[PDB]
Amino acid sequence: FNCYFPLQSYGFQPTNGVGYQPYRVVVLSFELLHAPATVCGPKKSTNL
Amino acid sequence: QVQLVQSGAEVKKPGASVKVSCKASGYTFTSYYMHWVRQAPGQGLEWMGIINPSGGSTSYAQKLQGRVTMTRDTSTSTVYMELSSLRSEDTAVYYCARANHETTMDTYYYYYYMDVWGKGTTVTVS
Amino acid sequence: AYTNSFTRGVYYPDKVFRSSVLH
Amino acid sequence: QSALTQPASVSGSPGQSITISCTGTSSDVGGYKYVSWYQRHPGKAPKLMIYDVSNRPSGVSNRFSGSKSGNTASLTISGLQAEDEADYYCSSYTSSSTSVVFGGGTQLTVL
Repeated sequence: FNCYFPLQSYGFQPTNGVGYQPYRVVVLSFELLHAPATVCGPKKSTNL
Repeated sequence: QVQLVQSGAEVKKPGASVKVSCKASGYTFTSYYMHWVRQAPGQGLEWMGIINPSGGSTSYAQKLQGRVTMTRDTSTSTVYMELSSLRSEDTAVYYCARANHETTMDTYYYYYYMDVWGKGTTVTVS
Repeated sequence: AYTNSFTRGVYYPDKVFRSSVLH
Repeated sequence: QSALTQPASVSGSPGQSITISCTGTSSDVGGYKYVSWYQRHPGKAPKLMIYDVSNRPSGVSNRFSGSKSGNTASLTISGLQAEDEADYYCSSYTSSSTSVVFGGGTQLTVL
């Protein structure tokens, strides 16, 4: 009583989920220091 | 009188397939799950997999690939248990088990509470 | 044993070059 | 995971209290709050007394209590009798390949 383990299990019934389904939510957090960028997309570096 | 009944015992030799039933009584057959536990000789109790009376969706233990297919009958409230390519250790007492909550929408309570039981049904394979 | 830090401990706050500016 | 660890056999006396240990993995007992115990009267069916570690079905005598810490689950029988002599199996949900694990079992012999 008044002493509960603070964790619970979701479950995700196989097909009973309309808003009750596993949604593997990957989140990208884009961190820039105005430093050397390092992860940037496929641009062709033309001459200067 | 909510009670679960399988068939009698079976006597198999290796490589066959076996048919185990389990009828239900005293409740709404489409609400709870049907869990299945055996007892290998000398080692403890062992769950296969389950089937939903609402839709028939199946699943089972990885160690039991292709050697098990669980079927059911809503009209007679009977659920059926299959085990092919039988081996010597398949000698076990096979139980049918009912989940301790009704299938509920948007649910939280987990559906592996094993609370309602069959008499038991021993398999003999040699 | 305690000592005075008179003015030390100053580091470039970031990695941005600047010139002739009081930032 | 693998089968849980239970004592082979524990003896005692009527009215005295005996406790049964159940060790597993952090993925068997320590990650979850889902420990349930069972008993075997010889030649009979299982019977559930323990589930939700310390919670109970209706009709189980207040003599049986369950407890939880670390990798150890435990069942305590207060006020023992020859009425209590049976086999005892702890059960838990696992966060791995399987879903349910059982202990090796414990025979409680009343002397």
